[PDB]
Amino acid sequence: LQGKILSVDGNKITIMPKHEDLKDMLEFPAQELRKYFKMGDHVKVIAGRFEGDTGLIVRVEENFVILFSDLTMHELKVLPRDSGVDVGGQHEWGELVQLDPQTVGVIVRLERETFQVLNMYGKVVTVRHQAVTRKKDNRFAVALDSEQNNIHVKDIVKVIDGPHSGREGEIRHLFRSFAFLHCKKLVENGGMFVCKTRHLVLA
Amino acid sequence: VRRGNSQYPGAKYIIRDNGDRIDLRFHPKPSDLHLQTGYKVERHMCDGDI
Amino acid sequence: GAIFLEGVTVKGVTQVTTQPKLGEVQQKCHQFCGWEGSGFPGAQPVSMDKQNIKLLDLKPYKVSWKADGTRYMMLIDGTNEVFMIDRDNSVFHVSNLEFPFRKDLRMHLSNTLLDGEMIIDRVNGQAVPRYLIYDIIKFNSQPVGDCDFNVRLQCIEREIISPRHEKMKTGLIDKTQEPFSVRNKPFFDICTSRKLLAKEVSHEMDGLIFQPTGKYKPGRCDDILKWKPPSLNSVDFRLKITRMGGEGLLPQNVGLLYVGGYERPFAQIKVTKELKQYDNKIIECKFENNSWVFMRQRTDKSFPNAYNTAMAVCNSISNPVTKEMLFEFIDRC
Amino acid sequence: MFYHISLEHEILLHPRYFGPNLLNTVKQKLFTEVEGTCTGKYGFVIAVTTIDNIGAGVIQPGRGFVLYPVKYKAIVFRPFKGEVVDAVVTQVNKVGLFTEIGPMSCFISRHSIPSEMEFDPNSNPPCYKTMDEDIVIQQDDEIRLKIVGTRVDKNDIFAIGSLMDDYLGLV
Amino acid sequence: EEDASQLIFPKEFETAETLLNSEVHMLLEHRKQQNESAEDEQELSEVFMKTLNYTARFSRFKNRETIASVRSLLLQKKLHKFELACLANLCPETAEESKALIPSLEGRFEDEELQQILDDIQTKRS
RNA sequence: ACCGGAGAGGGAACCCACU
Repeated sequence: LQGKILSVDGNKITIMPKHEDLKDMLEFPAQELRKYFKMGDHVKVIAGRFEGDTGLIVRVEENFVILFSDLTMHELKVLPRDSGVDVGGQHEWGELVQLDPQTVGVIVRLERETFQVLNMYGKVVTVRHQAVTRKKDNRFAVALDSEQNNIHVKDIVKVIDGPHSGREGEIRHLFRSFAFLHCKKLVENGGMFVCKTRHLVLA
Repeated sequence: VRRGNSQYPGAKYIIRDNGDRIDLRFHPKPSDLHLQTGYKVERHMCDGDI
Repeated sequence: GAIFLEGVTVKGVTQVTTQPKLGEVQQKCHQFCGWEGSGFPGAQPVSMDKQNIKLLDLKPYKVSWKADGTRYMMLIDGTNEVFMIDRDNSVFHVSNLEFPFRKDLRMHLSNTLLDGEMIIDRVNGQAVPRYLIYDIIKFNSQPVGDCDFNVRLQCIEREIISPRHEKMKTGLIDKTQEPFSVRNKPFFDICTSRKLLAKEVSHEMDGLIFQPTGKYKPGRCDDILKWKPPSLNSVDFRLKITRMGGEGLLPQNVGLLYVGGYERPFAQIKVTKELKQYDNKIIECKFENNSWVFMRQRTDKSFPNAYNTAMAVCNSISNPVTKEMLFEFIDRC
Repeated sequence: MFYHISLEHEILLHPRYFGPNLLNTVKQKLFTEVEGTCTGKYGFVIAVTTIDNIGAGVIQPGRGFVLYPVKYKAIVFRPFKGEVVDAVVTQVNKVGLFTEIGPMSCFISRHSIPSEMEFDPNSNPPCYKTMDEDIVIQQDDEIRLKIVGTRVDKNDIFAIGSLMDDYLGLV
Repeated sequence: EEDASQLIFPKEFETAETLLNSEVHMLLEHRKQQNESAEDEQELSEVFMKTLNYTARFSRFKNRETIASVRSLLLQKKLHKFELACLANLCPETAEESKALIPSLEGRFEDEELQQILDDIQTKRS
């Protein structure tokens, strides 16, 4: 039976659902229920690696549910109550990689033999999984923004110059004069983009 | 506006169409002293004011 | 950053990041110029306006003409010690440039400081880097910058150019091995500049420079005047093409000409789709009439120039200082 | 789907537009404000064919602005969960295919793409093709499509489509 | 609740008159001719251009009188108003195709009549 | 742009006083 939640308690919810074609309210304990959803409704990711992202669920599997994000059309597979790693287990989406001796990038799409990588210049390149090396992320990096504030990984900044001027983002990685940022509203490149640190200001 | 706030028969603020408020009493840069037909100017009380 | 000369790569020219050496080269420049603050010690010319052009009548002036060039002071310290300093205080080391002493051609020049522009110059369809020597501050520690600009121009000919042509005639200097040509910017007196503006050079001139005869001075020189056509004429405008339609007003799209450090639209431009390409980009504009109009877009620059810069350029363009306007003003003296 | 509906809107006029031609300026303001606009409730407003009625404009107290309640006939585009319309390809990509419908742009995903439509990176234009090599889906092709879900982005509507359904493919 | 198959439409949106690609083109071309004349008017939107070229490439029959003829003949037979335009835009060639594309007609009318209507539609196709 | 002109500066209670 599927129906909509009238009220809620912490354990036996005594969820009082109004089931389709049922005017009566029943009671169910939480353990007896799951969050169903036909394909095409909007969903939010409540908790997980993806939490905060939204999308329309295209297909529902046993306990599996797949959907496309609103920001980017990059696929997502999550549990009904709510992997993120490439085949081979060496790399995962959003990780910093060394493209060649001088160039770093962030993986923004996983393909069967290749990654799409947003390089430090703002271009997206396609590379074979083995053609890039996993780079040790410096979570304690510090840089200066446009007003000489210290900025750090996790900081929220506004972009005040350059191509992404007007955007807002979370600092994910820092390298020399470059910052890789994430904004969930940006559907391009899974939300990732790159800005000069002098084009940023701490929000 | 050129007289400004210091001299009595003058203005205190000049309000532009965007709603930006310029304060005339603290060193206004000669660029924004210029005004167009849409703006509002907050002159001092003068003779004949009701 | 440090791009020595943009548009051409130059062999053997090498920027310097190593603090023991870099720190000195910068310092021996302050020293030679008798320079006060931090940063670039060299003379900074000022834009000619309706006030300025007056000085042309108040003393003697020589005129040469402005080429788009990069400003570099060349420090010649020894046999392999040759450095370039830019408006930024960035330092480069030039490798195969050699400066013979007029007296002993086996001896090399030391404690010398020159002022000049680095200019790409295409001849025979090909891009040849040149360094034009437009002044000399110090020669073998001799304080030549204290001499008369005519003395200094002559110094440059005899102490720098002529020795090198001499070693060239003998094959002991191969013009071919050297990173770039080395020349003295030619200067003429005021009257001859008139001819420049029956002008068949009417395209090739980015402007004129008016050089007083007095001793060299560092920093801001209100008496060295750069003149540039106002047509070309001329400030870096940060543009936001904006659909500004006020409440109750028909929506309108306009281009807001922002400047550096002033939060409001400094001016407005006749926005156009053929100007829409450079959305949110730094641009130069020409104030021929009451309308600033676009010539070229500067991808290199990221920040608009300062509000005081905008004021100075507006005053200068309001009083158009022309070559004939200052020619007589100096000819009276 | 394309429709012909009558809509209600109120436009404020600055006192400088009163002039000798106020109604023409009212028409121009309504056009410039509701031409190319998008609403999640009513979809794309493509064009206004005529203005049914222009009501009495009320002078705002303390403000020079006057608002006119305006009746106008406009043609709208708001797609369904469950409608089928023909679409045109704009981009072939490994994540999915980008196709263009009217003003709106929707994408078909690989898992929604039937498994017969194999990828051809190596074809000079990237292609969607069968093992039998019969059906060639390529750039600028016109295709049938089944739009399942719609999203609103900055008051602009984007949707998503399905292609599993029978007969639904290249024209 | 809004489903094209089961014919649920918004109450505010229930009474709207549905349109064809060809008649949308004639209206948009009329607007284009109106705007190109009587100058000093705003430039048409990218949405307008996209819809115009879409309905140009998707125009079934160019003739204006054909639009009225097909509208009248199909409305004479008792069908829901939403179905007229979708059927005339899709232009199925077989009644099985028509019922597959629009499930509402499945069981609404017999195969022979549905195919006769479709054949008339292709007959007036230009 | 070297800082961005930052001004907003508690409150409750009682007392005295003014018209």
